Amino acid sequence: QTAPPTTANLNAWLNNFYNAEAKRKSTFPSSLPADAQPFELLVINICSLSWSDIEAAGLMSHPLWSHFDIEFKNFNSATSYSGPAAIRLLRASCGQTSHTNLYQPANNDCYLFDNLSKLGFTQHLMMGHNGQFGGFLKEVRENGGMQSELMDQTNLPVILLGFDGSPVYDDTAVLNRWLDVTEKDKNSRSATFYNTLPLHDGNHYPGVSKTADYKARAQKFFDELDAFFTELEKSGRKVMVVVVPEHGGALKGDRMQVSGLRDIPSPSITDVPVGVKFFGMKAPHQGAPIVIEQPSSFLAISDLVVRVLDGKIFTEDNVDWKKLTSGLPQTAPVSENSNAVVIQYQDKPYVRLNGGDWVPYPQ
Ligand SMILES: [Mg+2]
Ligand SMILES: [Zn+2]
Repeated sequence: QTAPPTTANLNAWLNNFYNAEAKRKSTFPSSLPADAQPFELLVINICSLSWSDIEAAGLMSHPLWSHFDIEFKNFNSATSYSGPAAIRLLRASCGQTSHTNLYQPANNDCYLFDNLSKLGFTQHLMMGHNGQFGGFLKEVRENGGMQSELMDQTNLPVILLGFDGSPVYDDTAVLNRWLDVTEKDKNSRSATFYNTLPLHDGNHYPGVSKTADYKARAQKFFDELDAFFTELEKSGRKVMVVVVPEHGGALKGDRMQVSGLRDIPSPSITDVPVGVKFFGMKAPHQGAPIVIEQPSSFLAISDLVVRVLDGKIFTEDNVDWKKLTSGLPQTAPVSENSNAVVIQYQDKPYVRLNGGDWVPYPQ
């Protein structure tokens, strides 16, 4: 990023970014080693949660945030819409593509959960909703490659209704069912993709008309997730949980995009907290979370999963935490929706709307 920030130079930079990203892959082994230790992977993909939202709600000190072993502080969601965010996470094992290329085929080895299934992990798909709104489940299947049947939702308590009137299931009940389904799946190892949207602004209680209280809803969700973590620790089960918000809820707006709007994938909307917690270790992590400050995105999640595949971390007495958390792949914070791109160039944000000229994102 030495050339002057003209439209031609920024377009050239972005196209070079795509070309460099296309050469990046998170490489999985052909088989697990003979002494591999089984564990469960659970990826919790959450709608409408960014660092900016947590600060706006006054919840930066909720115990959940210190209940991780690794925390990414500059993770970029690369989009501000749910469907694209889920596709990008499901395609975590290859470098970042343009928005248009999310809807074109990718190499089979780009699909994180297929890479895990090929190594003997049972794949599970679980949702706190039915995925009909916005064609979300359809995109997860067609572009995210996720063909697993939806985990049974029958008899789960319903906390709210979504904007379209369909159920929003209670996260505590969903997660407790996950414990049971994984116990009963005949496999010692599994990988689950869980998408949940309790903070979505259109969720409501039928007949009430009260405006949603984001802080109260976020407090309840964080309380439920933290309680699930505490119970999972006491269970002795070997689990890797990755908490990955899709994108922010846009609680705080700015000069160019007012609060609530997500058409432009602004830095505050795409800068999301990503946390990893390990359960059932012989030597559980003791301090505050290890912080990864470098610019990161989904490729770093895939590479961390590769590093843990053999399960040795769960039986090691002296874990080299630095080895585990160092040298992960870095990714520039480029974000796209269908007709908007945001980049950082010479430490300043720029935006391109409708394929026109680049303009500074006003600050
Ligand atoms: Mg099992
Ligand atoms: Zn979403």
